[PDB]
Amino acid sequence: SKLRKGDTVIVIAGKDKGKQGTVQAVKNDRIKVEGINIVTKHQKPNQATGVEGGILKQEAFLHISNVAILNAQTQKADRITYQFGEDGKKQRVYRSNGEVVA
Amino acid sequence: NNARLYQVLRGPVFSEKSQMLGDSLGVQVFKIDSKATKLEVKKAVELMFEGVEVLKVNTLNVKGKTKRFGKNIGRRNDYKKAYVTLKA
Amino acid sequence: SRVCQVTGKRPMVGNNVSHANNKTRRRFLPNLHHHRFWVESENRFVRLRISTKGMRIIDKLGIDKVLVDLRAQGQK
Amino acid sequence: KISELRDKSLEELTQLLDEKQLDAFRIRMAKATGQLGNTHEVRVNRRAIAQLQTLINEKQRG
Amino acid sequence: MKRTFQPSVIKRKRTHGFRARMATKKGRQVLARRRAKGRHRLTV
RNA sequence: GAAGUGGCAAAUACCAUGCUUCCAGGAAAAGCUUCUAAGGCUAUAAACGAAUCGUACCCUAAACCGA
RNA sequence: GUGUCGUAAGGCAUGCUGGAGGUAUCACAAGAGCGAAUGCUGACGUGAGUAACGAUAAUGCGAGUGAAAAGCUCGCACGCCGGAAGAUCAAGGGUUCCAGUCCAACGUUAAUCGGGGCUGGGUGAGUCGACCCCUAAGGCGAGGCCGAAAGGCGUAGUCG
RNA sequence: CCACUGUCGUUGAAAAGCCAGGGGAUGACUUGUGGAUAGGGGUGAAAGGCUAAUCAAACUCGGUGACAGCUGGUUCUCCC
RNA sequence: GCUUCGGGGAGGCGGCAAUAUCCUGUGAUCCGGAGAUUUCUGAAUGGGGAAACCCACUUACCAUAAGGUAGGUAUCUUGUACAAGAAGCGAACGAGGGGAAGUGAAACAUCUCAGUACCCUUAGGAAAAGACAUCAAAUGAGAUUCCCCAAGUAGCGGCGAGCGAACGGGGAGAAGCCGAUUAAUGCUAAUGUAGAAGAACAGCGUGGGAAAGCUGACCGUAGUAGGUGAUAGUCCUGUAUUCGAAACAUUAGCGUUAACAUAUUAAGUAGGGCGGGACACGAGAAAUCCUGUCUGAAGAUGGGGGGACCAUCCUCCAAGGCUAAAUACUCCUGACUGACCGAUAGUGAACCAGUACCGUGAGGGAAAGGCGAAAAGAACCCCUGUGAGGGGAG
Repeated sequence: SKLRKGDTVIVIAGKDKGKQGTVQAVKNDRIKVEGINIVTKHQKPNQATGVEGGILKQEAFLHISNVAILNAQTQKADRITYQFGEDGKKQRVYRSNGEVVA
Repeated sequence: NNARLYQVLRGPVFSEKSQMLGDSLGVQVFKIDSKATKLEVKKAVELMFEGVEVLKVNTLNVKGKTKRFGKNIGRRNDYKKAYVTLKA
Repeated sequence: SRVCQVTGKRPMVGNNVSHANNKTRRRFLPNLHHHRFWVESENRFVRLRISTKGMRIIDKLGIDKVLVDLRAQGQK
Repeated sequence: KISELRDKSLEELTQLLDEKQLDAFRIRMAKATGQLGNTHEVRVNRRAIAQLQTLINEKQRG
Repeated sequence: MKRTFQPSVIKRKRTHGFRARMATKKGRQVLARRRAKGRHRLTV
């Protein structure tokens, strides 16, 4: 839940360790990041729908603990904490530095 | 009441018997509410298709078929259908 | 049932005991009888299914004192 | 949706509920005959009827 | 040859059915026992 | 675009819940017709109705009772 | 599997398989050791490719379809029932009814066929039956009677 | 509706049948539907018959893990 | 699934099980409190009935046709033809009314089993009991209940098999009263029912993948948690720690209200005869308690008990009612645990199980878990009947 759709993350575990990307989908404990963890799907063709078929290369879900949010300044893997702004706003901040943005 | 006649007619029947009856004797076949009487079917049809007059309502209950799926034995809903004759 | 109205005497359980000490379940029944009691204060006879112990109680206490207790206790 | 329904009179809530039941019948006929592409109007209409009956009960109770 | 079952719905529902069970203290104990075991079929 | 009416035979079905006999002496209650008790009805029609449930199919059987 | 070690129960090492756990030592506790109990459960043998394929009313052939036809469809012929092996129900069953489609399993063989799979369809009543009104046997039974309790009986009635 | 004889069948087509014969067939008959009688109880033109393929005491559950001076079985090793 | 009050913050329209149309920062899905709706059957309650159906009567209103909306209509009990209750279901534990046999006695009848199983009635969070007409016999104690002893003792017993105390001691808990009752209502405090934050790891080699190896760091009121592609205090969820409630529940304290109760010292009673039962105690020399039957006092100058009975002495006042705790239990809720099992085990049931199946019925009653880290679940080609099955490819 600490990583949302749209934020850039760094892969810290698995075959695609060290690659960056934008989060496409977050399930309960699994995350999908564009450009990383790409599988080959043998899509069986069908006329009922508009998809042609063939051999496809699509990104697969991986465990959410294998990715970390990417620090926008230090360009390194970082953790996420929360800040209770007295103005009444709960924003994610980076654990290392601590700035509001993402 | 008028809020009961809206729920009487559940949908037209589209089959060869239906099409033949509509072509030849001009009768409408409807799926109707399982608790609906012939008088309510008359009132519902005349209310919801303005400009038509019902001559006769013939109704029947048809039992749902036992259709299995996977490891289960289910069955379809029962339903009631009406044959409605109209003043041509 | 076979219960005295005024005393609550009901069948009691026990044993038939033989000379060889064989024991068989038995009952002891109340000495219940149907009796019409004259009530002066109501100018009427009231018929009660009563034991003889209850009849002696009516002798000693009076029919009114027992009838009021029956009515308080219930069935009347 | 419920915002522009809570400030409606009892009479016009009844009059709108009747129209919604008529619309439910029309949706049923169109879905049975195949003239209902967006197949979520039936769900939304049924939920709106439930809302209208809830509000009618509230306004008839208090 | 003639066999033992020889079915009849009126007889079945009148000797074993829900109302015949409910009409006696011991039939209600039958039903309570069936419910405690959790049977999907209470009565014939 | 045709015919379609005569003879004869003939049920265990119908007349007949009859008739005749016998002793072993042959349901009940309602509908119905009348009479009143306490306290609308009969003819004439005219218009309009008669709800609900079953109805498929097997049934001397491959579908019921016999695994 | 192999080698090796111990009097034995057994130990150790290692090839292959396997793919995520194991356990020295000394104590401690046991659901602690299986060939038998006509033991229990599952699997799989022998018998054996043996008996049988369920009324001895009976089939032949030509076409068609099909991957394939003795069995399906059509045709010709033949045979059987015909107080039924024909027809209408009730009871009971519950979709087995009809069409299209499929043949794995089911059908004691094959199956293109089917009461099999799948997907659609099909049952229309004032007069037929039920419901309904009435009651039989027999139930239940305001009150009532009886009975340790539970209950048993029974009147008016109410069902059947 | 029965069940006298025989053959067959006896891992049956069938947990009582088939075939050829046999008996009653207006009666103390046969049969449909509903109802009543319930276990030391019922019912029995009486065979201890029958009471759901169960009967000199039904079935199910419980007492219950009945008891069994009886039969069976009783599992690693070595030393005295 | 509708409304609302809170929480929460980016996904979501429950599972097999996806697809489609879509919803969602104008805050969805989701979680918690409250409310609305809540078909029919079933105590089923308007009458009936083969449960999920048939048939009604009536009041008010609406419609004008053959109906609709909102109600009322069971029975029994208690109150003045009217109001309030009850009913049925459901674990064990309590109290009560009835009450076996198998078995043991190496047979069997007394006896045992056992006041058990079972049937039946009926409560409460417990119940029952309970304040001396009790024990004791010591220098006396001081209600009831439960535990450890006393003690397998004293006894009972075809003196067999067996059964089996009490006094008193050490403890738990303690309480005595004359309403120690029930049910609402309002304040006060606390709790519960959603939540929030929550530290600290990099490099190198191996490897499909690192959490394991080597080197060097850091947090710790957080280091033996579950996961993550192999074994993680520093990757995630967490943990230590610190914390939130609009609403409703519950617990306690105070106040008020309304229902019931509020004895005044106890006669058909104590005692007795007969027949039984209970007492460890089987009639026994049998006290004591209960009572079916038949009787029947004294009544404080009196009466009960102290194990036949009498005297003396001691003790206590029945025939009015109540009373917390310590004790019993688990259908269940929360937390936590296990030298408990790990798919023939553990529940019968890890899985669509009280199911399939068997039985008229009561009832009996199974089998059946695991691809992979991720479906990346094998596009396409070939043989085949567009089948199965396979071989390539991936």
